[PDB]
Amino acid sequence: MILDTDYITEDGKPVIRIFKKENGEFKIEYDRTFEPYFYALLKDDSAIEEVKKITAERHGTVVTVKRVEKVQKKFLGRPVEVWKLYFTHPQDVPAIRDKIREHPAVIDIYEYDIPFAKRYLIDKGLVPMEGDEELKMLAFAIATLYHEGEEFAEGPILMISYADEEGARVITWKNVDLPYVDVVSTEREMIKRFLRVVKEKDPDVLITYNGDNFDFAYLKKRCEKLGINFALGRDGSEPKIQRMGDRFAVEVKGRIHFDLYPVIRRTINLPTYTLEAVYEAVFGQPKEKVYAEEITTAWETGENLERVARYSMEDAKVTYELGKEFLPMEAQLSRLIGQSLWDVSRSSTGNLVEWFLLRKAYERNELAPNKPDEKELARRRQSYEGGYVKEPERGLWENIVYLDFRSLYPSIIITHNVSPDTLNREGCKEYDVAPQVGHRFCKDFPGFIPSLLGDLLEERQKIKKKMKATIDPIERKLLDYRQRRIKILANSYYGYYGYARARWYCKECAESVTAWGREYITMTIKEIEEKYGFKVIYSDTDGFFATIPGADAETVKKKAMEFLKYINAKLPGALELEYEGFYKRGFFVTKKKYAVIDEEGKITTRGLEIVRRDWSEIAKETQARVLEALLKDGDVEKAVRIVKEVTEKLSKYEVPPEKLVIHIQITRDLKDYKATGPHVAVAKRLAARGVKIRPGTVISYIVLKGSGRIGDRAIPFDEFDPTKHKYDAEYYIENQVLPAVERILRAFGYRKEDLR
DNA sequence: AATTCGCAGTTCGCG
DNA sequence: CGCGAACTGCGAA
Repeated sequence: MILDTDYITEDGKPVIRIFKKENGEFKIEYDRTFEPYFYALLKDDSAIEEVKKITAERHGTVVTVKRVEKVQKKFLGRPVEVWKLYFTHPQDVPAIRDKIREHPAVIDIYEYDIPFAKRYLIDKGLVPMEGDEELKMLAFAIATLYHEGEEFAEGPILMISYADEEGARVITWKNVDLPYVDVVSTEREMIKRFLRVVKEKDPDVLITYNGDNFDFAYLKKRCEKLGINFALGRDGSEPKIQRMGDRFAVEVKGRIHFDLYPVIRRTINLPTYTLEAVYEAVFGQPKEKVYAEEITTAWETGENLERVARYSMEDAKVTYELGKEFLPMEAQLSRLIGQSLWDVSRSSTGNLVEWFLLRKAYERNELAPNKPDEKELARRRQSYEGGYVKEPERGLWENIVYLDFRSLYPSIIITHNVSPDTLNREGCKEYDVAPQVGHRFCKDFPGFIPSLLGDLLEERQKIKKKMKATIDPIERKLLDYRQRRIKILANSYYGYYGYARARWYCKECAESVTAWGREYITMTIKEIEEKYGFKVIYSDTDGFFATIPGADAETVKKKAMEFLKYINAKLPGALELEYEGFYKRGFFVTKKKYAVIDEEGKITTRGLEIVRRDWSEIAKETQARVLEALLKDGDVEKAVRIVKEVTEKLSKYEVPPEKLVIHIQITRDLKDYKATGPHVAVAKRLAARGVKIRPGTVISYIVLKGSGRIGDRAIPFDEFDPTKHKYDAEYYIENQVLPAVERILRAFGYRKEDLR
């Protein structure tokens, strides 16, 4: 099993290192033969003698062009001829590529920005994370001494905790009477002891929660003060810290540093992303939080260090438990994309698709398009029409069926061969013509993207068949993860087409896809209304809710089945309308906001305040309780009673403040805000006392009595003291509870004042 | 750093 | 000095 690749430099030449885990044993394969290269396209071949002579400087060392070779590849499915330019060292290409491009005889250059080690995985057909290998895993966490107004890592680490399959332990340098605490005398001995534990356990994976941006940097700065060689790497090296523009990321060579924080943030939508919140969300059991002020107080008073140790022990143990949950999923993604678990677990959607496409393009001798420069990026910010959204017939409905397309956008890409290499390609026998926008797509041969999509959707079906017949539960679960990653990959091509930073950007493909989608969905609505008597209540992009007014449940279901038989004999290719479910009642609030209840009693809510992080729990919990009264019992008087009780509970100050918190994410540097909302105003108070407010930070505030602007009265919930602070019951009634229930109960005759 | 389509709370500036 | 626009955030698909 391949884990990662990198390269070192020996006597001026690059040496690829392949980190493997084969049959329980860690190994390093070296490859000294791979040469870095990019491609150039010339106005004329004789200019190759001119370009061969171009040189550059790499702080001191003079960079030349090692060797050139003419090659023939396809660019967008068309044959082209370029010059492959080899170099002795990978760091030669950034120092020289701009000089070769700026030549008047060089038209452009291609594949000039592929990192050497990832280039190696692609060119050599290697795939990380394949085969029967258990990785040994170890999670860890630190606890520090914090005082407000000090630099980063001015204060010592107090505890390093770790957990794996054999338990959890805490290393600390005061006496704590707990069986899982090991005591040493100094912070230096504690860090050294933790070095030894990692070197002794020799894990394949190190799991942190936000180690990319706190734990490793803290350890780095302490190890510098204390004079410690921080040698975590299997090759004896120190953690390698790398800037990914805004934040940081940390490699441990020979190991996989699995940081849960970017993984969880990309995988699940939660109101906050504290370790305690993530654990309760994934596992359903509470984790108590101990705050920095308590940790410092306990350390300097020496009182209640047991509580700090237990908190530290639990940090590692839930971090390990979350590692076990999410690592296999990310391993399959790494195996699917063809890049390291380290890389993919920190990659956006667009980067993931692109690395997939670069490997597939290599295997088909397709020269890759370039990322856009500034001129081209500007040109690319024209938008296009999206999915169809019917304005709903607002209110309460009985006996609803939801009908929709099985994978509308990938079905359109497959069926109509929507690809930039088929777009308006002249001289074919057969084309499909996108409605409204007019783009022609050749059908004589499968496009690059359509072919990959077809392969993907077919592999997913073989896996599902293989899961149902396989007898090995670990194989079945890995298979499950792989077909899930494939579904997500396949559903990413559409958005990638319209992504201006994409190498394979194609506004025409993307707007063709949505145009075909609007055609298919609206023709279907028209047919079910005019030929089958249905009333279509609401519809968004690829599906719609419908009923027969005044028909019983079993009529609606059967007439829907018949319509499906009718419409699917008219839908071309892979387009298929499916019976997704029957809902006994549904309430449609606005476009993109509704709730339905199925015959079993389960309620599904979309877009409503219930699903949002920036609404208080008391609002959400109250709206949810209203929706049960209506959907489940059809009981409007109960719904009104529920809201009357809640506004009174707030008015007499008996709602717990924990249900009053509002969560809003900071989305940028704070000086780039043109207008200061309440959450920006709280984040400015906090940042003015040394707390870091990078983008992605979730402000958790509560609104206090007094008045003026909401921002003048907002404080972090951590700062809320129920003996010097009174929350604004009028704000939570007039601006939170009633605004979420009013748009629903307006359908029965109630106004906000009948609800107080 | 996937897309467009959409709702709504806060704040501020203007007749 | 109420109101609309602007900014802002987070949803659906």
